[PDB]
Amino acid sequence: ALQIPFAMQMAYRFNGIGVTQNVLYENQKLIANQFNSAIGKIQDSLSSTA
Amino acid sequence: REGVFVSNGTHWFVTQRNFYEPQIITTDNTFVSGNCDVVIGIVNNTVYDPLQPELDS
Ligand SMILES: *[C@@H]1O[C@H](CO)[C@@H](O)[C@H](O)[C@H]1NC(C)=O
Repeated sequence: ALQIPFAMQMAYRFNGIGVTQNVLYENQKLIANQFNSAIGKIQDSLSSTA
Repeated sequence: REGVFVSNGTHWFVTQRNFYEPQIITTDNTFVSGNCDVVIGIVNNTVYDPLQPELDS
């Protein structure tokens, strides 16, 4: 394993879907809020939906 | 463009991701995307532009 900053890992993941990594760095706070929110939807989804 | 920025402690370089290969950073190695202020963790530097020394002739 090689350490790498997580915002620098997602800039590699965006290149792997053909999106230029400035689309991540220009939107990092927004992308973080969408991921954090989406995990919040998983807590509620699993907490209710047996 | 491809690879990642790094510093040896005093100089800044771009290397390919899977093998250390320090290239001095240029307008060939990089693409622009607006002004600094949106980017978390950006750092100041000089990027070399190979045209400007050639047209000094
Ligand atoms: C960093 O790299 C440059 C070019 O190889 C060299 O001049 C300098 O001595 C290096 N500094 C350190 C701290 O390794």
